Amino acid sequence: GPLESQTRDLQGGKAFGLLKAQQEERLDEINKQFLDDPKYSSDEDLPSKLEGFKEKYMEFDLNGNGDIDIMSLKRMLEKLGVPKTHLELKKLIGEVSSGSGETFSYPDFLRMMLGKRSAILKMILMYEEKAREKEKPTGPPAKKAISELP
Repeated sequence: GPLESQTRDLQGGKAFGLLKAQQEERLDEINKQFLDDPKYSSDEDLPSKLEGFKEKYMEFDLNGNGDIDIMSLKRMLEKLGVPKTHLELKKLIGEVSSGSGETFSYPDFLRMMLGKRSAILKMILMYEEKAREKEKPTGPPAKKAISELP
């Protein structure tokens, strides 16, 4: 749709608008846990793509769970000018999420890339293989609570 101009909306509160900020810790946790997993602790390109994906994952909106739907993912392509059909996005994400279909998670995307390939989105992700080397200490908000469904 119409997304070309960068509207600089600025958040500033405590938690809601700070999703993009707070999630970095989580992203670094997830990279590190896969990086230091004995299976993946072998490839030099391995930590690189972890950070590359980390860089790119946060380029999306990142919902309340740090998740990305077929909507937020397509927000990227429409902003960048590259058009695709929703059926394609849903196919790609439905590959990663397997049963969900419309929303994927950061570790699942890594399961798919680090496994071998299943979702074509790996191709576009690793096409622009830009990385960094950042680190942020594992700060996990446990928040273990019993959420009973009415």
